Amino acid sequence: FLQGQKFCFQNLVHVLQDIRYQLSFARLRNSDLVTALDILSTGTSLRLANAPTSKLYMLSESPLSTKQILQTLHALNMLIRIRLSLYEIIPTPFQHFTIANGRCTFTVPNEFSVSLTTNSQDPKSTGISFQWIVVDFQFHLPDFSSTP
Amino acid sequence: DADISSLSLSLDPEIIGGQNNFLENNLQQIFQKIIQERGPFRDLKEEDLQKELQKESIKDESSAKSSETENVLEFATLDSKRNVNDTEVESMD
Amino acid sequence: MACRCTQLQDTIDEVATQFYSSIHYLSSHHDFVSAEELQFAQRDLAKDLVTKFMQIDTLINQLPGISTAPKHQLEKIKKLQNSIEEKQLERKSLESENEDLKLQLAKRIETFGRLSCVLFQP
Amino acid sequence: ETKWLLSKVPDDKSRFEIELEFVQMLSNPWYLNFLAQHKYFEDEAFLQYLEYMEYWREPEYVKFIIYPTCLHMLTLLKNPQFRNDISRADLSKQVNDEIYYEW
Amino acid sequence: SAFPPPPPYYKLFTRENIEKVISNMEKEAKSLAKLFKKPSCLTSGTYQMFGDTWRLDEANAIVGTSFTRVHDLIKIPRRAYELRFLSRSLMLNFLELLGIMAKAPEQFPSKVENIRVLLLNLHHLINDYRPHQSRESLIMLLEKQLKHEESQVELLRTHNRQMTETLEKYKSLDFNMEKEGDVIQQLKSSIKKP
Repeated sequence: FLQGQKFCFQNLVHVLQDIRYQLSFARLRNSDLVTALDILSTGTSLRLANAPTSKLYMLSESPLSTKQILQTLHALNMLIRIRLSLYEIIPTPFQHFTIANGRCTFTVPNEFSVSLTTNSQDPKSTGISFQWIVVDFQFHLPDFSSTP
Repeated sequence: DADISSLSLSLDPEIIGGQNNFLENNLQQIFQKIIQERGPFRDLKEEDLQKELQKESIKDESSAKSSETENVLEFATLDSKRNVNDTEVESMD
Repeated sequence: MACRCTQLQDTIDEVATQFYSSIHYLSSHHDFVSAEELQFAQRDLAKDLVTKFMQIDTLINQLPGISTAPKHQLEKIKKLQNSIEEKQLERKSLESENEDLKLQLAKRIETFGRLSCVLFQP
Repeated sequence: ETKWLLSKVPDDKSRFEIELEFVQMLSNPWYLNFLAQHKYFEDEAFLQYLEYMEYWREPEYVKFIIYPTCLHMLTLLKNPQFRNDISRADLSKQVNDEIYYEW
Repeated sequence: SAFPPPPPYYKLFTRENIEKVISNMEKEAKSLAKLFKKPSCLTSGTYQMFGDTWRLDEANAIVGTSFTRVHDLIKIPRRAYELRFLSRSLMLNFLELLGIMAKAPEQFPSKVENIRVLLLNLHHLINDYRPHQSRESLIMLLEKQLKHEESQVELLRTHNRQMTETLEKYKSLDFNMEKEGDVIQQLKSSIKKP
């Protein structure tokens, strides 16, 4: 009411939106929040900061790290073999081993590795070894095998 | 009460409630930082296991370094930010 | 939901204009008018405008905190902290008592699952 | 200490007043487009953008009235290196006023 | 607006002046830094109810009785029956206007001023009770958080014993492998069989 009214003397936008009373109700919510604590994380969140258009455009950085990635490995570590516990069909001669990537080595011929990049929660029927990607191809051919 | 700290998740319950798992959400994120695709990542599994050890061992053993605080330290990033413009990334295709 | 009281403004402040819109019906339409139909419009002016106000009274009955004891309500919230906040440590402790072992046990399943493959490819 | 004396037009009332008084201005959808001139952007202007972060903290944030400026702070917080807060954002930002204000 | 609205403080924002802080803070181990220090702040106006008190003076009839309510029984009948009486009286006041209007409409339109005085007896008490709604809503949410807590019971309690028994079932001894011990034993439990 003090300096803020002086701020209202400018271009009268701040508050570029037509809404204004909602901010006052939010102030009442703040006075209600004075009795709170814990927690500070609940402060602006009670007003839902940056939720007005988070669903909209934006871009956002937010680094993805670190051990969270390991958890994903465990997911695959559980997931792939389950798909193999199900379907499968077939394609032997293979030797499945779910460690980070689904391994598929050969004898004289070559090794291959696999990992899906779509979705995880869809096995069983209509989950017959569907999504996959080649991860590398380090062939073990006895005559040539340097693999540039 | 402390439960209010979780209320944002309740606020999330009214919305998208976190995108969570997705192809890009793990893989495209993996393209950032470590490593070079899942190929480097595969051998980076055990390296990540070692990273959990001694790299995480340094829980606390240093000066408070409060002199850098606070908004000034926030202003310190501006050098790297202005330096970031020089990247001119990337492929010409 | 909350702030039912604001709705009362719609039942009053908005309704108050209706008495003003009614003014034309009581005079001006009688000139260049059939006309008896206007009387029906008058009847609702004599009726509905009252009834919603009566509804407001029911809305008064519906107003939350009928006990009207906020000082006690905050104490109720104190009991709510006495419950919830003590629950939090337990409910958080649960996952630690759970998945921390469940992962490893699942790995123990993983071992047998792997050794099944030996039988699968003798 | 000479720099404070050098701040003739500057210095001013400073404090809680003028800072928030400027922070409120970002909400205007074209105003960010105006920030694409010389008044301030990625230059030394960024020093202001980074300095203000303490306002997100409790008590100081209690003083904040309209969320929209803080959401603009989220915009600069978004990849300011690119169109999220540098090439940003044409008149399209006004469309956000047509939706977020509704709820 | 400001004069001009862009900040003039950028000149003070030079990075080397921040570098001064490293020197000045240790300078007194046993000047311009204040410029980088966090700003002073006004109240700036915590007062609010006083405007409502002025609204009481803005005329406040039965609203004073509503103040009397500010100590079923208790204040409830005062906020109920008397308010209903204010509503019925509010209906009675229309006859001050439209009830006699065509006959010299001078004082009669001004009779509505009494009604606008009665508005002080109405919505203002609603505003008086308005903060209490925040209490009711906060209480409304506070056990909802308890419900989000309940979901963990809704799932983990199920995962527990099931995981344990399934370990005890076909897995039986899931520790039976004992890592390396499960190597040759995989033959001893199978290839040895005949």
